[PDB]
Amino acid sequence: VSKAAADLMAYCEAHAKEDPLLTPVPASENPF
Amino acid sequence: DVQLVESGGGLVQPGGSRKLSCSASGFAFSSFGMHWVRQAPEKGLEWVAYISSGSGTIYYADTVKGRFTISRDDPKNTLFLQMTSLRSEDTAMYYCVRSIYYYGSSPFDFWGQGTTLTVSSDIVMTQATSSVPVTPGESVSISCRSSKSLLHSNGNTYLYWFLQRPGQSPQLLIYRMSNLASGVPDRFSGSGSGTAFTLTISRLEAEDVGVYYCMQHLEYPLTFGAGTKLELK
Amino acid sequence: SAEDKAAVERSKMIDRNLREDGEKARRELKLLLLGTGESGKSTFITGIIEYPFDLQKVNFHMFDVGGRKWIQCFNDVTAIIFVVDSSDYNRLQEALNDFKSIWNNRWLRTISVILFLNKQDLLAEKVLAGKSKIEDYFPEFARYTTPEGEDPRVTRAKYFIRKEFVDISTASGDGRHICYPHFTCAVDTENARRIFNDCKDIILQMNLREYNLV
Amino acid sequence: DPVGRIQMRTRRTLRGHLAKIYAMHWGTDSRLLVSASQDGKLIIWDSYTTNKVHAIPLRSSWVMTCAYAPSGNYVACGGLDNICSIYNLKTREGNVRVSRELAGHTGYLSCCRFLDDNQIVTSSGDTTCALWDIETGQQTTTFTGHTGDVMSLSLAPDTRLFVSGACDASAKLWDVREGMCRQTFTGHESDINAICFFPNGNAFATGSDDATCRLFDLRADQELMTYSHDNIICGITSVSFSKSGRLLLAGYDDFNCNVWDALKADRAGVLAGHDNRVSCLGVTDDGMAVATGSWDSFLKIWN
Amino acid sequence: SLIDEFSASVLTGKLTTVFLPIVYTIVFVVGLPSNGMALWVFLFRTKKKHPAVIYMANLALADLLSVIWFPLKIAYHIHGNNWIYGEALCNVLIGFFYGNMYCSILFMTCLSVQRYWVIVNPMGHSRKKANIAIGISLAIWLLILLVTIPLYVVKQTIFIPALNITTCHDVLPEQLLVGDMFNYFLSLAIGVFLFPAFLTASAYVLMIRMLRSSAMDENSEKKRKRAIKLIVTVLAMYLICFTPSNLLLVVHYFLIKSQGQSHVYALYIVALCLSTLNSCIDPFVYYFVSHDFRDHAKNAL
Repeated sequence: VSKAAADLMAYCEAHAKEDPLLTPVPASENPF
Repeated sequence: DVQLVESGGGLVQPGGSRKLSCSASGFAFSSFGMHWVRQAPEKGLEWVAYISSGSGTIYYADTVKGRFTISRDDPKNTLFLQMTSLRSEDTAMYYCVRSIYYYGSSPFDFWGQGTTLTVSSDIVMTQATSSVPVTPGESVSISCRSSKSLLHSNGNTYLYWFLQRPGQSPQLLIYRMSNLASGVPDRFSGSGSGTAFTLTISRLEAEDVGVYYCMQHLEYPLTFGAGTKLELK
Repeated sequence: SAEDKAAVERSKMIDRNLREDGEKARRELKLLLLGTGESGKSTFITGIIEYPFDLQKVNFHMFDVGGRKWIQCFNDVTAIIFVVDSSDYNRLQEALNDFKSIWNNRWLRTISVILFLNKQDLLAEKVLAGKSKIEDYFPEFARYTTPEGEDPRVTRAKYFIRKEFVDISTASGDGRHICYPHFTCAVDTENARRIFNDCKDIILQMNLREYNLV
Repeated sequence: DPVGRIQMRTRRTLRGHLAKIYAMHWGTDSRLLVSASQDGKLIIWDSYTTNKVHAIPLRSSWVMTCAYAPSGNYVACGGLDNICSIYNLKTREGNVRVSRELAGHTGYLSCCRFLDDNQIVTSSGDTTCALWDIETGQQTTTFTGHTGDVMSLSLAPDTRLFVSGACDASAKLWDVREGMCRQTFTGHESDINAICFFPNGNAFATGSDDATCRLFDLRADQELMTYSHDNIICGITSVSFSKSGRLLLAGYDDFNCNVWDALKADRAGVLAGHDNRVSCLGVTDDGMAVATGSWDSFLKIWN
Repeated sequence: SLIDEFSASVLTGKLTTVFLPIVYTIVFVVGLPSNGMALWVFLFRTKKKHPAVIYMANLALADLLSVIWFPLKIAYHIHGNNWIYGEALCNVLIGFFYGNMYCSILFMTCLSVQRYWVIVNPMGHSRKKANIAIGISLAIWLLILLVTIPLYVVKQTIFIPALNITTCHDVLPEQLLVGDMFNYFLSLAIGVFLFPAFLTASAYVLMIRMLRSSAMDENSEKKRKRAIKLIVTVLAMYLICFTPSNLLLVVHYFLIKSQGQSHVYALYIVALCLSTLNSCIDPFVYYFVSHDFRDHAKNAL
C-alpha cells in the first residue's frame, strides 16, 4: 500500500516544475 | 445553410446616389458584425465600411468617409450602405461580408455574391507575385508583405487570405495568418513570422485557381495588396 | 487590438442581456412545497413540478420535487409551504418529524415556513363522529383546553394539531425565521392570498433586519 | 519538506452571474471557462480578458453541473430536471443551440463530464450513473449499485475509468466499457459532495459533508491521507488538484477555499474573499490559474 | 457669536474654562473609536454594496470629521479662550466641526427616507438601487461643501485687548454677526436641520403607524415590537440632540439683529454639547443596534 503514496510523491516531484501556483512563475510570462 | 444576398447596384447616372442592401438569411445576423468590401474590375480589392454587433462602433474607408452611411436593421436581418453623391472612381464591385469577434472566432467567414455598381459618363499590404503560372501537382506558395509587423503582443496576427475564384465571391482560406476557416480543405496553410508570410498549398487542385488576396486587419483602415492571379496550364 | 476590442463589445452586450434577464428572474418569489405523501399538496392552488400564480401583480413560482439532499438548492426561496392533512394520526407524528427536519435544516434556518393544515373537514367530521380516540395516539391531548357557524367541540382538537407544530417552531429559530400556521379546506380560494400576505411579512421582516431596525 | 505559504491572490473577478454559481469547467485551451448558475444562464468566460464569449439560456434554471467538451465544441449542463443538455458552440448560424436533450434519469443530475466529444457520462440522484451516446440519445451503459443519491463524477486522464461519489458515503469507481463496478470502498461519515481525479488517474480526492477530505488510490483500497482541522467543521463543496497534485484546492461552506497540501495534509493557504459558500473550484489545464465560483455570484481567478 | 462687560463672564467662568473642554473630551474619547470602528467594518471588512451600508458608512465619516479637530478645541478652551495656533487652523476646526455636524444630520435623514420606501412598499430593490444611494450621497457632500465655504472666508480671529486674548469663533465683529453670519447660520439651521427633521420625523412615525395594525401578521413579539422601540430611540436622539441647539442658535442671532442682547450664546454653547454628544450616540444606536452587526464587528476584530 505504502508504495501507492510513494508513487504519488514520485509524480508530484516529477512534475514539480509545471505548477505556477506551487512555484510562482515570473510575471513577465504570466497572463495575470 | 448560411447565405447572404445583396442588391441595389446597377449603372448610375452622373450625380446620382444609390443604396446597397445585404439580406442575411439562415443565421443570427443580429449577432454578427457586417463589412462591405470592394473589388475594382481589374485592380484588386478595397475595404469600404464596418458596422459592429450592436451599432456602437462604425468605420469607413478614407476614399468614401462622410459620403457613405453604413446602416443595419437587426430585427429584419438586413444591412445597408447609403451612398451620397457620385464619383467615377466608385466604379467597382461591392461585396457583403460577415464577421463575429470572440476568442476563437474566424472573421470574414462568409461572403455574398456581390452587386455591381460600375459607373460611366494606413498599413500597406504588398506582394511581388502579381501573377504566376502553375500546374496541377505542384506545391506553389504565395507571399505577401506588410509595412508593419502584425504580431501584436497578444500573439494574434490579423493578416487574412482569400480566393476570388473565377466568377465567384472570395472564400476565406486563412484567418489570423495561420488558421484554416470553415469549408477550406486541408491543402492550405499559412506560415512565417513578423512581416512577410507564406500561404502554402500542397497537391494543387483545379479548384485552387483564381486571384488570391492578402489584407492586414490590425486597425482601420483595412488595406489590400494587388493579389496573385494564377494561370493554370 | 482592433479585433480584440470588438470582443469587448460582445462581452458588454452579454452583460447587458444578463442584467436585463436578471431583473425579471428577480421580483418573482420562489416557493418550495414539501407537503407529505398522501396530502392535499396539489389542491391549494421532469423531476421538478412547477405551478405559477400571481395575486396583486406579484408573480409566484412554486416548485415541487418528486425525485432531502437537493434541498440546499432552495435556500433563496421566500418561504417553504409544508402541507399536512390534519385528519390522520398514525403518520401525524411522522408529519411532525417531517416539519422538524425542515425547520432545523442547516440551509433553511433563514427561510420562513407557511404551514397549511388541510382537510380540517375530515378531522372535524372525524372527531365529531368520534369513531376513534385521539388519546390513543396523543395521550397529552386529554389535558388540552381551548385558548379561544362555529363548532366548539372539534375546535378544541383543531388548535392542538396547530399547537404541536408551532411548539416545534418556537423551540428553535430564535427569530431568524417564523412558522405561520393555517387551517384550510380543499375548496377554498383563500389559499392563494394567504401565501401573499405571509410572504409580505417575510419580505418586510427581511428588510427590518438588513436595514437595522431589529 | 513543506511548501510554506501559498499566498495566492485574486487576479480577475468574473462578475456577471445574478444568482448562485454551482459549477464551472476549464476549456482545454486553458482560457475559456463555462460557468453554471441558478440564474438560468451558461456563460463562456475569457479568463484572460474577463470577456464574456457566449451566454446560453437554459430550459431548467436548477442547474447543478456543467462541462466543457475537450474539443471545445460542446458544453453540457444538468440539474434537477432529469435531462442532460448538450449544446453546440461552433454552429455556423452563430448562436448556440441544443444538440441533444439526454432524458432517461429518474432523478436530479449532479455531475456531467464529456468523453472524446461523442460520449458523455452523467450521474443522477436516482442512485444511477449512465454513459450516453450524444447522437442517438440512448444510454449506452447504465451503472447501478449506489444506496443513495450520486453527487459527483470525475473522469480519469485516460478517460477509461471514472469515479462517482454518493450520499451513501462510499466512492464507487466504474468502467465505461465493462459497465460494472470496479471499486466501492467507503469510510466517510456523511455525503460525498465532490470528487476529482489526481492528474495520473491512479488517485482521486473526495469532498465530504463531514468537513473532511480523503485521498484514495485504487491499489490501496483505503484512504491514504485525510484533510481536516478542528477549526473547520463545515462541509466540502468542491475539490480540484494542481498540475502536479501538490496544491489540493478545496471549497468549504464557510465561504473560503482551504488550500491543502496533498502530500502533507496541512492547511498551507486560504483563498478567502468570497461572501458565501464556495461551491465550485477548478484548476486550469496548464496549472496556471485556479478559478473559484461561489453562491456569492462571483467567479474569481487566482494566481 | 458674542458681539463686553457681562459677556466677558462667559469667557472667564468655569462654564467654558473646564466644563465645555471636559465634556467635549468625553465625546471625543468614544466618538472617534466608535465611528472609527464603524468605518472599518463598513468599508474594509464588509464586501457588499448594500444600500443601507452606504448612508450608514457616510454618516460614520461625518461623525469622525466633527470630532478629529476637538484636540485643538479642548486645548483652546482650557487656555482661557485663547487661540494660539493662528488664523488657518481656527477656520479649519469651525468649518469641519459645523460642516460635518450638519452633514451628519443629512445622512440620518436619508436613512429615515430610505427605510421608508423599503419597509413601506417593499420591493427587494436593494440588489440594484445602490447607484441611487451613491448619487445622493455625493450630492449631499457637495451641498455641505458649497454651503460651508463661507465659514472659511469670513474673518473670525478677533483679538480682544481687554484680556489679551484671541478667541477664534467665540467672538465676532458686529458687522459680521448682523448681516453676514446671520444669513449663513439661520439658513444653515432652518434649511439643513429643520426641514430634514420634518422628513425624518414623519418617516419614522409613519413606519410605526404600519408596524402596528390589523393588516400586519400575528407573529410580532420578537420583531415588530422591538423595531418600534428602536425607531422611537433613533427619532428621540435626533430630536433632542439637535433641536435644543439649533433652536438656541435661531434665538441668538435673532436677538443680535434686532435687540443686541447677545448673551444667549451662553446657553447655545452648552446646548451644542448635546449635538456634539450625538456624534457618539449614533454608532451605538444605528449600527450596533443590529443583531448581526455585532457579529460582523466581532469578525472584523
